[PDB]
Amino acid sequence: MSEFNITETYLRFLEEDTEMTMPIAAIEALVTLLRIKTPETAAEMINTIKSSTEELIKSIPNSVSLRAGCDIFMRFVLRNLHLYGDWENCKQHLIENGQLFVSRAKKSRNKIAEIGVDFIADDDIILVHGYSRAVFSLLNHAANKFIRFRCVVTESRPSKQGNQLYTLLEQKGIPVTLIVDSAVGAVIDKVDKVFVGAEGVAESGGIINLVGTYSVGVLAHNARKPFYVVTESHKFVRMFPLSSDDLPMAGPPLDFTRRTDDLEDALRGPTIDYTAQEYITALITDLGVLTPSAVSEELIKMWYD
Amino acid sequence: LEQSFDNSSLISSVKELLLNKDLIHPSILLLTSHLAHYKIVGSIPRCIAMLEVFQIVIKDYQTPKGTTLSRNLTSYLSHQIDLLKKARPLSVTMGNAIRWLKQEISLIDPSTPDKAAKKDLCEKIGQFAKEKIELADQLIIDNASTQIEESTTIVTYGSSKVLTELLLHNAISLKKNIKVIVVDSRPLFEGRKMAETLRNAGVNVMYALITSLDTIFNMDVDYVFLGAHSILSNGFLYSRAGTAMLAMSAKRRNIPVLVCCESLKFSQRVQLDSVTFNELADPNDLVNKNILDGWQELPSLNIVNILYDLTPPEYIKKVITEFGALPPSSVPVILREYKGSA
Amino acid sequence: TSHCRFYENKYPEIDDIVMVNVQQIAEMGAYVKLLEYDNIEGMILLSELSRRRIRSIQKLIRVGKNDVAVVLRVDKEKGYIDLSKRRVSSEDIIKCEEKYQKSKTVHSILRYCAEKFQIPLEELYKTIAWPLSRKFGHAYEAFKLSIIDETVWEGIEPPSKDVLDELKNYISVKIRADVEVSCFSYEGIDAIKDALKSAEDVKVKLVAAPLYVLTTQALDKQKGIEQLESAIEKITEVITKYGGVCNIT
Repeated sequence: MSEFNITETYLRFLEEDTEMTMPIAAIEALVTLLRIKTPETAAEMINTIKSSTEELIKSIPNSVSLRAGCDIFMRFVLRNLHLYGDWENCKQHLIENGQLFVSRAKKSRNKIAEIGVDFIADDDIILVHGYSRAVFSLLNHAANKFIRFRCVVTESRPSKQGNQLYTLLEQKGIPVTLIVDSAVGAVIDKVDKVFVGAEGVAESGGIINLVGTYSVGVLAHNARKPFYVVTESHKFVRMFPLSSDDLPMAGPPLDFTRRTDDLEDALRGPTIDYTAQEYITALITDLGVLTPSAVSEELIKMWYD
Repeated sequence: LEQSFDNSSLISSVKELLLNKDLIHPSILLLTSHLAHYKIVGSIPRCIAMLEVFQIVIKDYQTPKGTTLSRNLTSYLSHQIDLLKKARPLSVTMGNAIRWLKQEISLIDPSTPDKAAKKDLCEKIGQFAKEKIELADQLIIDNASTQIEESTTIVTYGSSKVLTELLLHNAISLKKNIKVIVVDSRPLFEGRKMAETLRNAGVNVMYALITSLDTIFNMDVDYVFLGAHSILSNGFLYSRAGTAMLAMSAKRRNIPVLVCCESLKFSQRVQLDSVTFNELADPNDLVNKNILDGWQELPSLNIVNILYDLTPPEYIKKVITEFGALPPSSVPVILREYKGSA
Repeated sequence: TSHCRFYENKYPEIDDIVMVNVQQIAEMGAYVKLLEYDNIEGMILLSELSRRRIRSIQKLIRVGKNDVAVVLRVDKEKGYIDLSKRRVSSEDIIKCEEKYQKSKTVHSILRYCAEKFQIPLEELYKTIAWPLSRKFGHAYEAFKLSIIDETVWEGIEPPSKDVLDELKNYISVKIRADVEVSCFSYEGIDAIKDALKSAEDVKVKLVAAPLYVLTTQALDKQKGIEQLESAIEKITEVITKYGGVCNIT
């Protein structure tokens, strides 16, 4: 009898497929929590799932996609707790709704492409940043559409993700180079469109993914090239920062301590930046193309009370 | 005469209404002479003062002979409004209280024996001052206190309205370290009213002036807070003048700007230019044989002052209200979903 | 020690009507603590509180305040139990409010007794609570009849008799008048005596020959309005028939 906390349920099926990502894995674990542990009373169910979400955030704090999944699960159990079935059917009604995310959010990524293929037009040199697999889910259907384009992939120092794209869509058959991440300003005068992928959307439209998407965003603004971001609808999160600095990793982004003998010195600054709403200009979700004030309204309506 | 802005008739400087047509309450004459002569107010102090003097003027009914209480009180109270209209042009905390008050006058029924009129107007306007003002401000404190780290600074402006209690709460009731910088302007030295209270409570206040605004921002500084007089339908702020210079300087030196506001204070109207809808305020105050006497009788001289001007919504990082934080471009969704309906 | 059970069952068994206060409301509804089993707590659902969606500005005004709530479901071995107040009739509000006021005025008469005689509170509470709350309704109209019919005290024993004396001690206003008899007569003494013989049979005191301090007892505080006035009238009557002068403050 599993306890669903850390790895007795969650981290097992992350090794089943390296295509499922973190937040829908969190959705799958949280629905299979109360799919079995349903002790016929509406009180301790919500206590169990709130305890489970807080210990799962307590497992890995610096992967804020997890917070997005573990909080839209609370929105799911709140709205499915609504319609007021007196808990007599909801013990069966909520769990038969249940797996509609793993039948729904799993097949959201081609629904992204079905509305985002009509962005990359003919002969567009494209800049992507980091292994954001929804961007590749758009680009796969774009190359299957037989449309002519070129791609440029940045480095993802120190998180290594930029080396994956050049070994991902090269074998699909797209002419692609791998620029280094510092060389954006000398090339973004030539890049037609730039895509990124978020690990979170704030309450105004923000990109909380990686090391330097604020840098490539402010390069996109002072080259006046359109800065799109491909995401999907399990990436909304309540966390609305105000600076370019989020929750810390373990200390401040500006360390000034002493290296003892030979410890690592690359990851000493920040690793997850923030982008304001001005630098993004259109984001892609399951809900269509979505201007950032629309994503602000969409995350302002389902989070108030 | 090149821009002709000094002849803007949005304020009328006529005074001394001697007409005894209506029973003007002596307390409301005290309130108008307390507003217009020596300005002791912000916006929600004007709202609480107006609300708790309308409290007294409904407690002193004095109904006429043949007229029902549902058929006289709005015209009587509108003639009470007209003296404040002569005194100082109205806030949106004036207007969104008085139109709500008239709507609550409207739903009374002609069966009140003028004894339960207290129990459904006094208690209900006390519930208004509770709900749409005070516990809303308590939600402002409990929402904005999580967005201030310890050992930081705050640059307010003018007299705050709600966030004096925020600075006192984060200073004393949560004991985290904080260094408030208060800056104000000629002629309504109303930042000194914050400085006296905050330093009397024992927090590191460092007063300044807006002429020296550069050397504040060259220190260790972040988290500019701003009291609002109203927030327009677009996202343009509207507050005491000189706000927007430190707003654009604060956004220029890439440190965040916040606005502590509440959902009573959002407005339906719309403007984008600063000197369009505005208040001229008594140009004899910008003198104190003086330095100059008589801008009149000298041809080709004028003295102007402005109370209200607009920060553009590119500058405000975060408007905070009692429902939650929001970008300033998204204020019509709380114009349409929450204002009035709550 | 501090506070304990009502009626020896661990939880409010299914579909009874109790009273709670709402502690905080974030997403589950309220974490209502039960006001009858004070240290215990349950919860309640958001859609169960009214039918209307509760505003946050409405959510803040309600917390801490107490109300009435029927109970839907209960785990017998877990304290994680639900409440309900959408399915509460209007009469049941007043009925359970009267029952809980009854409960508080029979708890306050034993709290200081157990915590000032310094004994375990639950044992003497339950030795009162078996026969008086099982025979008929509990301790309020049991104890209003216990001070006149003493068979309640001998029906069951308390472990000490000092708490017995304190419970007998717990459950079991002057209007001042400075009437000035300013008389200048010969039959005045008699008059005064006569006055005494009707106004006292409430608390009448001699100060001197002229001044008299009489503190007339009132029951509704307003029932001594009809007493003082009567006394005054009597005084007025009295002195015209004898020869002197009485003046009343």
